[PDB]
This record gives sequence, C-alpha cells and structure tokens, in this order.
Amino acid sequence: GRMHAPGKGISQSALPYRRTVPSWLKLNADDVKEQIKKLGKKGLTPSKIGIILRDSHGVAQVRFVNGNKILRIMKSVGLKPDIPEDLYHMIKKAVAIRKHLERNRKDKDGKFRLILVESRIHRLARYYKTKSVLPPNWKYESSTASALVA
Amino acid sequence: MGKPRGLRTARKHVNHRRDQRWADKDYKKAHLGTRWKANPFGGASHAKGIVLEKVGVEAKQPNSAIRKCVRVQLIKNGKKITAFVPRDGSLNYIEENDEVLVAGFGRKGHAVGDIPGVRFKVVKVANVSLLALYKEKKERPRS
Amino acid sequence: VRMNVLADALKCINNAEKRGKRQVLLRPCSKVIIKFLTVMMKHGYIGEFEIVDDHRSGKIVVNLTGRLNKCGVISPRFDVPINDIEKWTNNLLPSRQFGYVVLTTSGGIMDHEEARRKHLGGKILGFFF
RNA sequence: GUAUCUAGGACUACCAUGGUUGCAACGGGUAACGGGGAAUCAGGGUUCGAUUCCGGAGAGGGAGCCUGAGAAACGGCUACCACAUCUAAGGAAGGCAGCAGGCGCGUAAAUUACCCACUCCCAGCUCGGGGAGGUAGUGACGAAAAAUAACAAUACAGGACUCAUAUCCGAGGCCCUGUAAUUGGAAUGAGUACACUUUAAAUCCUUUAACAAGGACCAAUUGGAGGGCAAGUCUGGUGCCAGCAGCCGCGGUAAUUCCAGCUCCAAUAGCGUAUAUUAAAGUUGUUGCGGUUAAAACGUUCGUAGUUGAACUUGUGCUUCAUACGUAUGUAAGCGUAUUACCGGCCGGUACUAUUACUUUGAACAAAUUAGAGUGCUUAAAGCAGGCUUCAAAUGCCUGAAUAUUCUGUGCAUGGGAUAAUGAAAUAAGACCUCUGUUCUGCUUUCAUUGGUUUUCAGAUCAAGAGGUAAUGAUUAAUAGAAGCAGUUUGGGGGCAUUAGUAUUACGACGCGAGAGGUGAAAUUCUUGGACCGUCGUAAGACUAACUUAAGCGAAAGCAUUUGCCAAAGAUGUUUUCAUUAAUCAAGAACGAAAGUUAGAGGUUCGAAGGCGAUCAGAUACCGCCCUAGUUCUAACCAUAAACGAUGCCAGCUAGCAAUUGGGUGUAGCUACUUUUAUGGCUCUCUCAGUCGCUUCCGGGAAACCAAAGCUUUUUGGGCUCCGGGGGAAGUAUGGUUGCAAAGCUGAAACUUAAAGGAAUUGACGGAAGGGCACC
RNA sequence: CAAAAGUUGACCGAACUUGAUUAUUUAGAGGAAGUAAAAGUCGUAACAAGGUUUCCGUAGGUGAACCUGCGGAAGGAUCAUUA
RNA sequence: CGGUGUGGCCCU
Repeated sequence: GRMHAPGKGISQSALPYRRTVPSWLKLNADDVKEQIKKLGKKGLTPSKIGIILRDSHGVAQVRFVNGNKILRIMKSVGLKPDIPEDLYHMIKKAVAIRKHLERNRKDKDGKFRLILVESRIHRLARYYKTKSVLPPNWKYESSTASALVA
Repeated sequence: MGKPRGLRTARKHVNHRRDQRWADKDYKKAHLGTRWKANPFGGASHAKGIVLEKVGVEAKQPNSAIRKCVRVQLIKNGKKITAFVPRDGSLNYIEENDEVLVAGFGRKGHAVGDIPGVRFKVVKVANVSLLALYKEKKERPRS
Repeated sequence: VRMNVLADALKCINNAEKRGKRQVLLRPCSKVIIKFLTVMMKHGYIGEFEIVDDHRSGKIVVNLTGRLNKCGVISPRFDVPINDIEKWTNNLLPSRQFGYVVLTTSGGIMDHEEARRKHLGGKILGFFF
C-alpha cells in the first residue's frame, strides 16, 4: 500500500454496524438539507462540509439519516461546481510547486515532488475523464495551474 | 518471484522463449546457420579429400606421444585439413597424395584424446577400405 | 492487492494444521466461497465453519477436525471440456483412490466424479486432499 | 468511364488526403513449395516432411503470342540471350527436371528389358494406341519370415539316487549332464533337376519324379573383454617406445587397457564407422528447475503500451410421489410468482425473448496413414480376403471392407446458466399491458372498372395525457486506494537567508634561549640572534567533532552549528469525503557521492602526478619534505559504483522474546511545583507502522546462515516484470545510438578448454592469534 | 469483293550500357589482441596480517605484475561489552 | 614495529 511511499501504514475511519442510529437525534435529514444550503454555499469542500456536522450538532453519519451521497446532496439543491474537490486540493498543492521552485531551484528533492502530483493528476484525472464528471479534451497545462485554482 | 501465469499472455509467452533460444550454447549448432561456415569440411558426413603431407604433431601433456598425422586438401571447398591415422604402422599404407575419404572424430567437433587441433579420423584411403588392411582381408593396390 | 479472493482464502487453511491451528480466522465472505466450504463438509474434511457479516464484506471463522493434507488451487480458471478432465487428475492427485479436484461448470460447483456423472465441462478453481 | 468472360486503383483521367504499426507493422535473412503427413515416449513435444496422395508452380535465361472450350503450352511457334548442332559457307536445326543411358559433379543412387493380361485413358472407337501401367534383371535402403543340424548307449566329470561309512571315504552310481574330428542311428531341405504350375510369354514363390552330409563338409560372424559397461589381475612381445582410448585414464623393463595367441563375452545375418535428431534432459521448463552467494535484480522512483484485478447482483426450503431402504434422498410436480400470450387432448400447434467468453450435444467436413472391430494370406509383416450341412450334388447365404482420433483449428447449430467481464434509470424514460393521437408517415381494400371528395381502418412508426398506481429511479466503502482535516505533531530529508565554534595557515608584536620536524633508524626541510615555543591579535578558507547510537528522516545516492523563512512527505488521530480512482511494469521521462571534463570564481588543510632522502640487489613503492591536478561554492555536463542487506517491488497466514522509534490510549501511576493541581517529566498497561537483536523449526535449504530466502511439498499455481545455461573467447570486435570528452545504454563468432567454483571436514598451540616446555 | 508484302500510332517488353544499392566471399605491406606457454629471461602481485591488508566506479602515471588519490563496501583479521 | 625475494618437470 501507500503508492508513492515506502510505508505499509494504514489510517482511516471506522464505521459502526447499524445504519439508523442516532435515533435519539431530533435533527432530521431536512434541516441538514438546509445546512448544506446554508454552509456549503460558502465554498466549502465536500469533505469539510461533512466534518462540521460531526463536531457541532453532532450527527454521526449523514448516510444514515439520508440515502444520497453528499455530492448528490450538493447536486439536488445545486451545489456541485465545475471542478471535483480532491484534485482541486492536488492542483493547489501542484501550484505551490510552481511557487517554491520558480525561484528556489536546485531542490531536486522538491523537484522530485513535481513528478508525483503530475502523475497523481494524470493517473487520477484519467479516471474522472472516463466517469463524465468533466469532459474529455481536458488537458492539464502548466500555465493552467494558476487559473484552475484561482 | 516471476514466471508469467496470466491467462491471456501467450503472445508474450513464446516471444520470451525465442528471445532465449540462443542462450543454450549447444543450440546454435544449426540455428544461426554456420554449418556452411567453419565445420572445416562442408557440413556433410565425410570428405573425399586428397593427401597433402605427413605432419609431426605431438600429444598433449604429460604424454610425450607422436600421433604421426597427415595433411589433407578437399575438392569440395578447398581448404587446409589436418587429420589423424590409427593402428600403428600404415604410414606405409598412406602413399601420399591419394584420394582419401575422411570422417569425423567422435565428439561432435572437439579435440578428443591428447591430440590437439585434429577434428577428424580417417576410415578410408584410395577407395580400397583402409580398415581391413591391417587384418589383410583386402589386398592393397600399390600402383 | 487482493488479486484472487479465492486462492488466498484457501492457503491459510493449509497454514493452520502445520502448527496445529484448530481454528481459522478468515476473510472476506464471497458467495462463490460459500459454495466451496461445504464441499469439504460434504466429505467431512474440516470442522464447523461460520460467517459473521460486517457491512463491508463479512468474515469467516472455520474450525477444523484435522483430517486434511493440503488444499490447492490452479490459477487462473482454465477452461476444461469433458474429454480432457482426466489429464487434471493424475497431475493433481496422488491416485485414483481418494482426493478430489473441484471445477465448476455451467451447472454449478461440484466434485469431479460428480461431474463425471453430471457430464458437463467446466473451469478448474482448485483441488484438495 | 475504360478494358476485361465479370468484381474492381485492374487501369486511364478528375477528386479526397488516406490505408498501416510496438497486439513486432514495412525491411532484409534463410543450405524454406505448402499440406495430407513421418520418425521417438509418461504426457507437453521439439525436429523435419525433396519424394507415389492432394494442391500450387516450371520446362536453359527471360519475355510476347497463334489455334482451340481450355495453354502464355515448350515431346507448338517467335524473338533475344547463354551454351552447344550441321554446312558445298549461300542455309537449317536445339532442349532428357518423359523413359533408359553416359558425361560432369559431389560422401551420394538401378536394364540403352519385356508387355498392354491388370488398372485408367485416347478417339471416328468393343477392335487402334499409350518405357501410364504391369512384370523381370538391378538393390544388406528397408520391413516381415526364419537353415546351420536333431536323437542313441558307452563314454568321461558333477550331482541326486542305494549304501558302506560319516572332521574322512567309496561302490549300486548316474532320468540327468558335458566332452567326445570317440561310435553312431544317420533325421533331413537348401542346393538339385523331369514334369507341373503361375505368366502377355518367361522366370521366381508353392507343388515337385530324379538328387542331396561322419563333416575336412551343405563351414557365420563382427566387435570386444581396466572402470563406465557384459566378461582372462592367461601367455609371448614391447619398453612413455609404438600405441590405446568417446570420456576416467593405462604404456617410463617383473604392463589386468598396446601388438599377437589364449580363452571369455556381446548381438547375430548382422555388426561398425562417422554425421545430423529426439530421448536420456525437469542441462529450453506452463505444467517443470534457478537468482543470498555455485552463471546470475535494472542503483534508483514515478510511468503509459502490457497484463492481472476485491466483495456484493433469486433461492435454501415447504408438501407429495416415483426411490434408496420404519428409514434414506441422488429423483418430478405443487409451493415464495414473465412456471411466456392463443387454439386444441395433463397433453400437439402457434404469439413470442440484454450479449459475449466458456462449455454441452452436434452439424458440416477426401482418403491413405495412426489407433484399429472382423479375419487362421501355412505364420508374420500382410491383406480384405473369403466363410459355407455342402463331404454324394456346391446355387453357396453372406460377413464384409466397420469405429473414432491426427477428419488438429478458427467460424457455422444446440444444451447450459456457475465462472469471466460487458450491459440500463441521474441535463431526467419511471412506466403505461394499452381503448391507444392531444403525432400524422397514411397503406390497400370495398365503393363492378375509376379517381375528385374523408372517414372507419388508423398493419403502423413519430410528438402525446395533467390515463402521475409508479417504495417513482444512486451497492458496501474493502485491515483496496486516494483526497480531507481545531488536528497533536514528528526528522542530521530538502530548499534559503542568517549565524557559531576550536584548531590550522601564515602574518603581526613581545618573551626568551638553538634547535625544530620527521623515522625501525636516519635523512630530505626549518633556524642566529629569534625558529620551534608561550602570548594576545589580524585575517583566511575548509569543516561543523564532541554529544553519535547496532538512533531517526529520505525513494535511493546521500543527509549533522543556530534561528527565521519557504515548502513537501510518513505515521498514528478520524461514526470526513470519494466511489475501484488498483498492483507491478518494454518503450520512456526526473534523480545518482566522487573520479572526471566545459568557461567564471575563490584559495586553507591535503593531494595522483613531478622532483629529492632513505630502504632495497632494484623502489619508479610501502616512510618522510615540498608543492602540482583538484576536493570548495555558483552555472551546467556525462549517469556509471561492491549504487550491498552481493536478497526487486504489493496482497495473506504462520513464534516467540527483548529492546526502541514516533502516534494513540489506560494509569484504578509517581514526580515536578504555578498549588495538592494544572500544562510537564518518567514508570506501568494497551496499541497500531514496525526496525533491530536473540531464541529454538517444531519450515526451508548443498551448507553457513533465513522468520522469511518459509507457504515454490506431493513430478505445483497469490499477481506482474527483467534476467542466467560451464570456462575462458569477452563486456573485446562490428556497426548503428548517445557524450564537448574520458566514454555508455547496447553485444556476438570461429577458435580453444574437462573443468573454474559453492559451503563444509581434516593437515598449520607452514614467520597468524591466545597458553605452557630442553643449554638438539 | 476479299486480299500478301511495306508500315504510323502505340502497347507489353527480351536483351544490350552506365550509375547507385542489398548481403556471402576475397587479396593486403605493416598495426594489435587472444590461447597454444610446457625445457626461456626479469621480477613477486594475489592467497596467513602474502609480509604495504584486500576490493570496485574512475582519474593520473612506470618494463610489467602493480603503485598512487578521492568516494565506498564487507567476500576482514572487528558480529564485542568496555559505565 | 627495522629485512626475508626464489625453489627445472613426472612417479600406490
């Protein structure tokens, strides 16, 4: 495991058995359907949208109170933007490569790390190219790394 | 640790044979096409040659032996051939510059005994059956 | 990566009785695998096997009686017609007496002598003795 | 559009700018006609198959073409070209890879025969004709069959036998057993030749009158005989000579291998040679090995083409009977449901179905050969013949000439619904079985014939309901993976500012005295007044010790002053998100200390090379003294190292024990005082990633060693890639390709060699460690 | 009416003569490696600590074997405590 | 801790 790495390490969540509890939660799936209309309209990513509901209210799992995945909860009220979220963190992480290595070169350890997220785009973006979540003839270009994220 | 047990893989899996046929150094004996090159009489069984001269070879160490060897020319390809006579005597059965048949030496092409650089053995001379001349079955024609 | 979910499940059973593990903790509850452990019980090779199901995959507990020698697997699923099943006996079994290779044809999963009476050609998954 | 019998870039013209490929395309190379097929064992085979069968081709080199239905024909013609024909010199003729011959050639191969009886064919044809086809002479290439004597007492030796007698011993001995040029009896058919037969005629085979063995004849060897590998340590000869001999090795004067004789053996009408080929050889391997080191992982990480991929996606039952034997269950129906729509008597016909891969029964599809069912050609190898109260007539029926594998394959039916993917319903089809239109495309019938005129019908398809019953339509998030994160963070990882620490190097100045340095020893070098020394001080560049670990970070090379900066990764934390985004990988793109070059800096220690002293026989070296390339940092450029843990990477299980890194967590812990506390430290407990070490297989190996190098055992299987088949030829040539160069990715061959090495045991209480002894 | 010779246009194209091009062969004065090397001469590298410890990527040099410098490795002779 | 090179080829 751990593709770009030597480690065998493993870190994740741990979902419980049942799919309805919290049943003691007086909160429904409907006010959180407004909360994504309230909070997710402020530009937040689908991961961190799902982290503010856990700590604050706190609903343990929105998959138990509502059936749809949260991008569909973005979409069914119209909050799915043009760009998928996780590469949008990578390309921002990719654009910080062309901010550190534009002037401070010789960092061939850092210049190793460009080859990761370019590959970690191009293997990853090939998957989303197929799934019709962004069209083909979408080619990542080097000058586009600034404006895709900004 | 390796070998390609995928099912739909066979197009790899006979290219990867032939890419390693000429590693097995006893399998280029006909495959590269060199039997017309340097098996010094041309890839047939034996050689209707002509006697050139009796040469003074010496055996390999620690064996000071003198095998009393001969020189041969061939009418098939015209090169220089060094052969060897058995059964002590028979240099008086040579009668040099004779149309001689010469076979191999029984190792599929290497120096066998203590005898270096001689990759043949005689079996016939002058079309008159060299073998039965010591036991005097056939009368040897002299002239 | 878990390449073949069949074969990895088989070998840890063989990696139990050598140090004498009478029990097996086993993963991950596929229905092709549930069609296979009872064939051992159909000739009484192992003990009681049970399956808890988490809502990811499920996992299997297997008790063992200790009568096995080795269960095996040919990989991948070679296609075998009827007239050439006997080739896979002598190369895989100690003798014609006991032991059982197990293929699966279009009718289901069975023994080879079961298949030698059912007469339908199919694909090898594994073998045991 | 032309031609062509016809498709057609066949080919002209006009037009478009394409077919093809790392799923090895185009290019060359083959001592390569394909194929039916042939030879060897347990399969899988690797070799070949010119050559009677089939098919495609050529008649010297090539090319046109007449005639005909049919040739680009050659036992038809034409050209030229090659090599040869004759001629009165003006002309004419030529292909045997048809048959039999020679010649040449090369290891390499038959009568200048007979016959149309067979089989087929030719036409005007029952009739003619056919070196097709048949037969013979040729032939140890082969395959099959099978003569070298058989029998007799005595005999001569062994034994049983009866028995004397038994550590002895013989005789009655003797079915036997041998040797017997003892004695035979002589059993015989090859040779032999009437006649016969078969044949076109003839021979030959079968039949056969007359012939036919005391061997000397009617006569078998060929090779061995040290071990492999079967069987004289017999003799003569010979003396490392001659030889022998596949290999191991025998011959160097008393030879088990040589030369002879002797006996013994081998297989036997066959033995031998050499030469290619398969088996032996599980030393070309999927089955079926190897990679720690015995030959052997690209140093490296990503990375497409490759190739392999999780799980999840209609069934157990329930009742009965056929049915094993009260019992069983392996049987079919009913029953948790397209078990399809209709007409028929449960039962025929008809409406009428997401695919593949796979497998099912098949279909089609020459034999011949292989296997082979039958079968007493005298037997066999054959071959498909023949069998038959018939015995006194034969009317005497038939069996036949099967059956599948190589008649592999692809594709063309059918069974089946496991496996293996593919396949809907998320810018919206959820459906309407349908009276169905709120579309329109009509479409052919009756309007006897026919349409202007329009409806039924709408065969119907395309809008179309608010005829919207619609659980109306979205698999789990994998101890798969990726992204997320008050997050707590970690580290000699990087970059980049800025900064510290002694030495040392001279220098500067004081002090004092002649020594200093260096060695096994000296010497090369420094020094009169000021070295070395003490001392402060100025720079100066390199290095960042100690703290340094069987620590850690990094992908590997590598990577240690502070502190700020600018990042990036790993790990735990996570009832975050995502929905297989995967693993590994040819080609390929980033990175790899020096050594080492390309200009431009900056110069301290040191320092190949170069000089000099010793040492030595020589030193061009091991030791010194001096500096020179350069290490230094900036810009790049090769890209190789023993780049090593001499072991690639990812999934799983299997054993502890002890350390320790981080992160968590529990102290039902102390300690710290800011206070008992608090943050904080340590200790214990638990925990994941481990990594080290140790333990013993109880695993595995040839062993040392190994927790994975194990699970590659059972002639075994979790994936994917390179990569080795004995040495030395050799990491050399030859070209390409790359480098400014020194050089690299790349990599053979004739030749030559029977061993080079892998760990281990033993000889070294052979200037090598540790301990003890005499005036060798 | 049919109709020879002679021949225009082509049309396919034999063979003739240059040039380039494919592999297999081939001479070659000197040049430079390999093994045969054993009765040769000069040394003594490596193997014990081989008497200067070995060993590889490369540089520079001497008759050679090798030596020498920078960066490493244990096939090393150190699995090593040493408060 | 001073040096020290060489041993013609073949004999169960």
